[PDB]
Amino acid sequence: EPVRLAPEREFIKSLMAIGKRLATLPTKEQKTQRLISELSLLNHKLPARVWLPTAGFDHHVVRVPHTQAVVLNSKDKAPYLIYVEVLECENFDTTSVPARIPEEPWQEKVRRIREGSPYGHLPNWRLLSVIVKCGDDLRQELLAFQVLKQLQSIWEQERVPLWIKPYKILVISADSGMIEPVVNAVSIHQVKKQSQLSLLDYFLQEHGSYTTEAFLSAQRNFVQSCAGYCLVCYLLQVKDRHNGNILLDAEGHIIHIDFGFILSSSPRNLGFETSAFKLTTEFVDVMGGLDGDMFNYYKMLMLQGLIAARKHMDKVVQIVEIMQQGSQLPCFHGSSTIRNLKERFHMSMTEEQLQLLVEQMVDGSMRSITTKLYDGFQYLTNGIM
Ligand SMILES: [Mg+2]
Repeated sequence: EPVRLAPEREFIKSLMAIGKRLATLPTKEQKTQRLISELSLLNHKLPARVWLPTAGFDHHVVRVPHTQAVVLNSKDKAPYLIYVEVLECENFDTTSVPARIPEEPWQEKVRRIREGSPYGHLPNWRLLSVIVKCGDDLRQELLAFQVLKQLQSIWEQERVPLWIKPYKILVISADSGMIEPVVNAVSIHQVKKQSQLSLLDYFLQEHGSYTTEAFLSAQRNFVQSCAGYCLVCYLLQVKDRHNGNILLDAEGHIIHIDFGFILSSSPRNLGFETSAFKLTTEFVDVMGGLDGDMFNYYKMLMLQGLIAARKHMDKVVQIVEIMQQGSQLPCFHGSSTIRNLKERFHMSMTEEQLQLLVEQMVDGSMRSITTKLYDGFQYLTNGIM
């Protein structure tokens, strides 16, 4: 029997249809209750010869634990997060559909679902997640995803140990799609709110003291991820960066999410910023302060990462142009979007000039640091300090 597409279509469309019925309800509480009923229905039809395209490995969907889903706000087109149980197979075109079996860290959720699930005992059992957004255009997020993948490939090609975490995007319709969330990480906001610690203090408690391998490793990951996302934010002009859309994983990396405002997305800021990526006192303290080795490493990585990116600029630029041809999104605004993008690769600069540029940009990213208001007055008065 050949792989049929109608089952998959109807599966994807059922997840979308569920959102339309959620949209009829005013409050999260009510949407949540509705969602539980909806997912129960879904399981009548499972297991089936259907898949989550975001898995990136062959598998069949066996179960959607109806109690574990989450509505994410009270908006008219409110997204919802589902957990989806699958059984991995090697060969999908030749594997038959699994037989049915009768009836807050990620790690905890994986544990509780596995124990409640009739399939949880299977060695090929895997839990995936998706956020279904049945009334949002994700083509900009998809563009970002594509650019991030390309930069990752570039940095690997050029042996630059920058670290980012692209997260998978599916564009369904013009104003609908799905996202695989980054699961093994919590927002900085929440890390701070719960622990009531500074990031430095959190690392010292969570990983270890200054002389521990664990601290040094976490610090390295933080620096490598900060540098990666600094270049991402600059090249793509990602806006709206706050502690709610920066996550921290258990290894010490940061992960930026929600690339809503990118490139020429309105509104433009009026504060002469090079980037919306800002390097706070808290961040710098993690890196051992302004004259730390790890801060110097951060600036070296930014230089090498930018050297690498411009060496392969066309690969990045093509992705953007293809998207711009294919559709007219908010992030585009005629020829200038591409022009401005190309200029941010600084093709005309020598490496000495790039290094001076990186010092300037890094200094720029720290403008909001309180010390900077204190010790900047030589630029605003005839005093030399
Ligand atoms: Mg002066």
